[PDB]
Amino acid sequence: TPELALDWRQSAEEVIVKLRVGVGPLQLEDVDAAFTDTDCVVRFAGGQQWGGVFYAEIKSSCAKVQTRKGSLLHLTLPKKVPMLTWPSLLVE
Repeated sequence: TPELALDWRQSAEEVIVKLRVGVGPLQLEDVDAAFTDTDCVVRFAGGQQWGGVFYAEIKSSCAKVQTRKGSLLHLTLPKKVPMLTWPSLLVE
């Protein structure tokens, strides 16, 4: 979680997005994440919104957790497609 920008990761295990909120007050709305059996949306309280797109399956990856508490917005995303090369970090 850098003090320069934002920390995210994708690994064979999980998609992590940690976003720092400078959008004034932190409200529960501060991540709007839409996850479908074939797609995903990550939304920041402002305009920092990311996602992914799948053709199939993902309702296990529809399982998502996000942390808010301060300056950190954290999505724990179960593995979408492990060892498979994605078109982009966020594909939406």
